[PDB]
Amino acid sequence: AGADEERAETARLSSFIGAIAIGDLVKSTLGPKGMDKILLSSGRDASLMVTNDGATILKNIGVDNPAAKVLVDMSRVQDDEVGDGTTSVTVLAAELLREAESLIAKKIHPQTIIAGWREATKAARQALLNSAVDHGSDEVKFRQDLMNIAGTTLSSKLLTHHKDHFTKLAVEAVLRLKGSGNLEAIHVIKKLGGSLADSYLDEGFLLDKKIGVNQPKRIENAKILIANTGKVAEIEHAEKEKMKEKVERILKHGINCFINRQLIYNYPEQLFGAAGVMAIEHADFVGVERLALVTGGEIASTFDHPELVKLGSCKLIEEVMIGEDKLIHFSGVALGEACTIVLRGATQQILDEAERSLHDALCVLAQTVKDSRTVYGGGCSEMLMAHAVTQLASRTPGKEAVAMESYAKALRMLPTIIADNAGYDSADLVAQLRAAHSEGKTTAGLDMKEGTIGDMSVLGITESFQVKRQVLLSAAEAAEVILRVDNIIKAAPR
Amino acid sequence: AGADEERAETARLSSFIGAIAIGDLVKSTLGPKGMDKILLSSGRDASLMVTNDGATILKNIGVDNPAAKVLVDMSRVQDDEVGDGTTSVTVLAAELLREAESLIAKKIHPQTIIAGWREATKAARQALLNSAVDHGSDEVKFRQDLMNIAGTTLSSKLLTHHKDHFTKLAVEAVLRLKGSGNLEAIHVIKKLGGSLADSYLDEGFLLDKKIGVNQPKRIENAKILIANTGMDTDKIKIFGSRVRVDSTAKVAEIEHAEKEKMKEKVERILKHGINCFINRQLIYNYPEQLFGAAGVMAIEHADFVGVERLALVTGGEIASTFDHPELVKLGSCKLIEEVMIGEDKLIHFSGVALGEACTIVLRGATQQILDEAERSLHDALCVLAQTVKDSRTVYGGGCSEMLMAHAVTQLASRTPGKEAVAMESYAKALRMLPTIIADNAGYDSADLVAQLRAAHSEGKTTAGLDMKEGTIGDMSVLGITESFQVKRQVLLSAAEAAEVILRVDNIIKAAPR
Amino acid sequence: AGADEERAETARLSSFIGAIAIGDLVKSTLGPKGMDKILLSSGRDASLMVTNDGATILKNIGVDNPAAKVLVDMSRVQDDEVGDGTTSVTVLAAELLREAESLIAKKIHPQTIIAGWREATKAARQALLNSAVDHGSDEVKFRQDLMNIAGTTLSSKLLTHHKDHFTKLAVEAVLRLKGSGNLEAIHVIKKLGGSLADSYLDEGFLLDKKIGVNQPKRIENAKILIANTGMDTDKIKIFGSRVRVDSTAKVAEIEHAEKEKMKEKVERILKHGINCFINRQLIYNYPEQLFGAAGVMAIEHADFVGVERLALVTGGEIASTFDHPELVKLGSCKLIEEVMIGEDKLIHFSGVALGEACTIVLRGATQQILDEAERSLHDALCVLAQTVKDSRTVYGGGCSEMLMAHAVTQLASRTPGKEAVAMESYAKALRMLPTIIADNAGYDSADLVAQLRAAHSEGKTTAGLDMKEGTIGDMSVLGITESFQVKRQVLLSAAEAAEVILRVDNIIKAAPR
Amino acid sequence: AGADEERAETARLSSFIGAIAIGDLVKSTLGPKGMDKILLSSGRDASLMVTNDGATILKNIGVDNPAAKVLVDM
Amino acid sequence: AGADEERAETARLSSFIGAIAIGDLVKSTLGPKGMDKILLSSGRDASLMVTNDGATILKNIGVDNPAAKVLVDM
Repeated sequence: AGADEERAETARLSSFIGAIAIGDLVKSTLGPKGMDKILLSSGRDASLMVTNDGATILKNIGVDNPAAKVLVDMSRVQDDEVGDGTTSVTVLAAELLREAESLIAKKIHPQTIIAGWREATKAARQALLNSAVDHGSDEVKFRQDLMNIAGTTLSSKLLTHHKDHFTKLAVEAVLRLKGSGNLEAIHVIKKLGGSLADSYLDEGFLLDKKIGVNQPKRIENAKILIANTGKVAEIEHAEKEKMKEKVERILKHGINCFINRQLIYNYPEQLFGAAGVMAIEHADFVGVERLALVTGGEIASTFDHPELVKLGSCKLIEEVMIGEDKLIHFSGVALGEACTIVLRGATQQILDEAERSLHDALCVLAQTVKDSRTVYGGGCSEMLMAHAVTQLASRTPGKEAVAMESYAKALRMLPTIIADNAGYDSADLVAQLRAAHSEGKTTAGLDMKEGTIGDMSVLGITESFQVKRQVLLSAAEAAEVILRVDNIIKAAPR
Repeated sequence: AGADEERAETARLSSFIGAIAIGDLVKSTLGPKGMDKILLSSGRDASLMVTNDGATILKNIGVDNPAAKVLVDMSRVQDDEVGDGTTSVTVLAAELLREAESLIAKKIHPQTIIAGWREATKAARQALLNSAVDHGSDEVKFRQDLMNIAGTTLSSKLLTHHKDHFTKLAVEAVLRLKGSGNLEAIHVIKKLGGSLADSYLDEGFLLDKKIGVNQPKRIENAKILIANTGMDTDKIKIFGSRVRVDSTAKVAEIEHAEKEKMKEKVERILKHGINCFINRQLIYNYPEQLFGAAGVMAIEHADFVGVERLALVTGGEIASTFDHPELVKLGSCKLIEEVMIGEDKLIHFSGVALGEACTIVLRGATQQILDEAERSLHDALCVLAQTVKDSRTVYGGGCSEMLMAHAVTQLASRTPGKEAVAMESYAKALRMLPTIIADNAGYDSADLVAQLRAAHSEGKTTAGLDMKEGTIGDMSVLGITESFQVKRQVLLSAAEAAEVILRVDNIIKAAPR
Repeated sequence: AGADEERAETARLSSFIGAIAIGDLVKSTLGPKGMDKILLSSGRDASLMVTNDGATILKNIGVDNPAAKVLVDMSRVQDDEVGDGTTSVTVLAAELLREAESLIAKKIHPQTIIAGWREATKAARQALLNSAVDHGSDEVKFRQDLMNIAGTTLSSKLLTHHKDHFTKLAVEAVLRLKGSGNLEAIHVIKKLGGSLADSYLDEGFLLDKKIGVNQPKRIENAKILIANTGMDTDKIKIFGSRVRVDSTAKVAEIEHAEKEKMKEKVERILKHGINCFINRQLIYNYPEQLFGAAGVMAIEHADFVGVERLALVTGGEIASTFDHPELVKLGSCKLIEEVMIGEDKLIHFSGVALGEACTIVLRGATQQILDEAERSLHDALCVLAQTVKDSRTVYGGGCSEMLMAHAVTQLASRTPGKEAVAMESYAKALRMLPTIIADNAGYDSADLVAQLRAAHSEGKTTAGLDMKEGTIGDMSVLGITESFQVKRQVLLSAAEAAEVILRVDNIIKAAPR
Repeated sequence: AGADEERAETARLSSFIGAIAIGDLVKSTLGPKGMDKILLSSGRDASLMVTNDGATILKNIGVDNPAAKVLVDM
Repeated sequence: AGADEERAETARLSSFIGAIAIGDLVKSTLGPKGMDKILLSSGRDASLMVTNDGATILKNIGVDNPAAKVLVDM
């Protein structure tokens, strides 16, 4: 069908509506008492994705007629170099649209106004390296390593009652991660729960498959094999020969485990159990890719593949009881370049937040190593910057000022949101918060447990420095695309 | 009783909409180059009324269901003791409501947020206590009679191409109006004729009526007679019925009786020397022939409002039945004549010895734009009276508003907890006025706000918004000033009811029904 | 009888909806941080009446189909024996209905639950001589006359800027009022002029009518005349007609007859020395000329209600036909004059020998809030009259409510069978009042409930809810107290009204007494 | 401050339309080859009025809501 | 079959409308302070393309009934 005629004010309006609908949903996602969102779609989606991470669910789908899919896409690039903390970039971009009504009031030309975004970009950078912060994050760091940003990032997530402990664990993972490679080979999965620790850290790669109930429970001094490839009587006999080749080569090596990214033939299965060797059927390729760098890998060919052409690391491979369920552990990698992170939880399918909380979590502290720079958490950064930015609008010659001042007041909502969900009155909170920040103590912040304000450093909360520099540059520009575009050329069968 | 149900959120919203709708119409009105709004209504008024005075049009009309009429009514009290200058008070109150949307995000206690009105008590302090206003305004005064505050009121008005001169004329009117004798008897009308002056100053009161084609053109040492009761005769309270009589002989006396009414009017009118008669209603035909021969000019259906002012003017009289002439009536005697003005014919009453009452006649092109002068003039009469004895003023063109805004921002953060949140919101309220003044001048509002703040911050209270310039300049050179009371009264009204109830800042919302 | 078919749960629902709808609107009203109210109507109401006094607005209108008007009607009965302080009785009755939802799960006999209210009679009785209160209220009094409860009634009202001063004035009025008769002859009129004091106390009665432009301005040793029959003479309900006269000559006699009515009025008016004449209805024109020369001030179409109070004031008189002068009329003599009060002119009657009847005049800033003062005075007068006779009052600010709640909690588990479930629920009802009082204050209600209970439990009766502070404080310094009978009657009344709601099949409209 | 309202650009159009309508009717009137115009309207006029002079015809009638009559009077 | 009927002067309008529709999107783009636009579409398109070049975006698509594609082609 052909239709959907919109121009000037109406076209702008479609942009306006997309921003307002998203902001309300992302609005309670910022701060300690964030709300759990669960979202499902038919087909290949699967089942359980319950999303507390605003960036993850938005990126995955593009369900309806209004245009906003592209703005959403932009947040992930931010995510790769830093992302989260709490999802605030979309909210700030959305609130900018409200002033668009005032743009018609200005009744001249919208283009003159958008130059403010460039200026906003400068505003972003002049809100970065001036108006100091923590100056910590020395490296490794026994106490400031975490119990920090993750606690605040986790704050938006309900599981904080036992999860805040989990959060502390995540920086240990980054300490090993830092070095020779980059942000690579990190795999983490939730395993519901039933322990105070709520997580065990694996010295190596995590896997979840089983050949069958029969077979040896444990393997030691394990060699790992990964394979790319999966007179009538003599034909039957020939099958025995495949069995024979597999066993003869296997015993000399001492093979303790076999993993293959595809269907496995039944005959060899009987052999592995008697030998004392555990095999994996249809293991995910991605897990293997991570594993090859870790174990020194090998060359995956035909059955010539064992012995020297393949390298097998030998610390400990076992199936262990994790709180309740069984999960396979590949561990003790000599290289140390790549590692695996394991976490658990209370279990209300809100625990699944950890599946994507973690996606934000993974990038933030890995980043922390690289930055050697961080900022105070609990919204400490936001109030300080807000006090400084209000002055800044007049500081600029013009054009820059109008957009910069509106931007400045935007920061006010974040402190409000952090304590709003906290179970305390936002109004009392916002006023008291500013007095401590304006005073000159950067350590002062939102003490959510307290219900008032306190020393953020004592609590132990800091945010990656990159989250603040990139987010500010990214937010203004992500916001600019929807306001600057009046009339999006299309055709909408739907 | 009945209809229109609103509570909490929805009710707050109705207040919200009323403030935003009024702000846009008043928005074009403020500052040295404003815009004209022209209104036409049905069933109770004659035609197109155009007002550049926000106060004048608002008092007259309650157009629709949303609430705004009560806020509007209050501005009039402001006029009686100060008023006008430029209409800025309504704008400050409206912008207060915008912050309310950000309050729902907080979702708990607007009242806790509200810490600001006590903080805004500060506005009563900071806005109109720092900066030395004005002082002397001696008396009569040669040069300082005008070319200052009246001009600013008018500059915001479009007619300034020629009306700046008109404003200058108005203080001359106030000089005669100063002293002892009350603020009364000032009459002004506009004439459809173009001239450079665009206005004429009369020595007395102007009226537009004539006896008829016959009668003397001009009278001197005139005696003025005003009667409450009409000249018409016949019915009386009891008819006496319509009679028939015993022969043609007695019907004659009835006609004769009519002659007697004619007789009384001339016989004692002559002793007085009566030169002019003014009656507010229908006039009987018989006297009309008599007046022409006598040399007396009478006015048929004279407007009552003109009459009451006229009595103050000539010392007045007691108006009753035909006994009213001679001593019971007092008549001033300089010159009464009918004089053609530009094109139309008008009758001029002048030379009143008492001097308390005077009249101003405006002249113009014949455009709707011309009707603008009527709106500006009303504004001017009120402005000058207040300026002369208030002995206090503030720098105009938004100079006052930017300064206070800088000061109020400091107040936020300085106060510790609870107190800070509303005080900043109150503070941003000053920012929209700078925007309102720039937008109507055709200059980019965004660019203007940034450059404006830097000059005010520096400390020159004189510097403000110059619309002709498109940027910022020295307000004092322009001669743009606002009276102290206009600014002072509004801040208390905004922070009056606001204080004590929900005792603090971010008001109103609905209550019962 | 029988038309509206609603049964059991649906019938209950109509009662249920009426209580919740009224509770939210009245909720703002109860504490020192209350709010004013705006109302809109069509159908002979002509203007918006601002009323935060819950009793006044509820009585005036029966807005919709669900029943509540009879429940509403009853609160006035409370009003003559006290009525105010702050509204609250309606809220408590409403709060009981919401837990009825848990009673459908219970699914038994609504009436069995009702035994709680008979139990509540015990609560009513033991809430008496349990609270611990103030004594005193001697008579007249030195410094406890006010700055107390009237101020609290006012605090819930938006007017408490200028107004709290007005309240202070009201006790002076009550001091003259004491004796046997309780509330006769008390009148209040709003003034539109501006004064910081905002009120003037008249020693007599205030009207607002004038004879005409002429007549002496001031009268001394005044004699007062009141006539039932009008000065006008002619038609009656049997018509003279519009008569027939034979030759015009005889129409003259009718004119002469008019003169005779004038003659009677002047001849005996003079002997008395008549200084003022008050007539409730239309006045005939002929006497009007007479009164001016005589030196007598008369009032045309005086309102009858004003006259009746005035009669008690003067000493009374027998009103009949023109024979009415001298002894059949009793005139009080002090001072009768028309005095301009800063703006709109009024006539002031003063110096009453009786002293029982008095008039209070209010002045203000000039707004909707000013009309509010009329609303506030009505509440102020009633409280003080009650305070002297009761000789007992209780601590305000919800101090009374928390103390009783602590005591009632013990009672529920201790009592036998059906009594236990009933008594426990009644006890929790008291808890909501602390929450409502705190919420309008500007401070957190949740925090407030816990802190409140700890101080009351301890044994300090003085301690209560402090709304401006947001925490618990000492009520006695504040000056908020409630009349002792307000609490006695509410306790007994609340239980009886709630009890009948579940029982009755349908609700609809008013008829009892 | 309201009545029949149109704002800025729409408001401009009402004045804009009145001028274009008058210009075409009057253009044929001018010079050696100008032509006579006749008007007919309902109620309170009669029937055919012909006015060569542009001023005489405009003054006589205020045909519709859009503004132009004040311009015409001058 | 038959829905929209156009002749001579209105035909000019359909042609007129195409020029105004294109001009608003293009004008923002012109000069040192221009803007970027994103188009979704469906079928034989990998993902939304965002084009600053007026020429590139117009060549790639022929969205509707009014005639403008040929003007674009040149």
